[PDB]
Amino acid sequence: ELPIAPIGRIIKNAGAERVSDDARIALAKVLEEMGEEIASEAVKLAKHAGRKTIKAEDIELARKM
Amino acid sequence: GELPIAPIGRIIKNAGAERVSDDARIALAKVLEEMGEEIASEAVKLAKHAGRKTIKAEDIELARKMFK
Repeated sequence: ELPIAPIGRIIKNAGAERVSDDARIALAKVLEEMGEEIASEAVKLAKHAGRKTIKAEDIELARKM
Repeated sequence: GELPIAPIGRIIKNAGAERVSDDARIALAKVLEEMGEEIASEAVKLAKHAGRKTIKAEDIELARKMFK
């Protein structure tokens, strides 16, 4: 998912003067893919640690990939 | 920030999480927004040097390589 209107606002917040629709669609896809990969790693960290609930520390460690 | 939290908690559940803390949802939204801003900042520089003010998909797809 990720809805594309908030993604276009992220690009504006970085200073973009004009934003094409395809740039919004592309950045939504990139952030979904990264989100999925970080989440996947975080579920495994948790399981390797012996845990069912995903915590912030799981996300923070997974992000360093 | 700009990202809504509901879709981000669904990303974690759909990755296999049994349970997700609220702090974890917020952490993941903050990480993705920051990564998004850094990619977009670089995309803006790529477009300016191509002589454009409009950000294109190709600018995002090149800038994302900063995180490979």
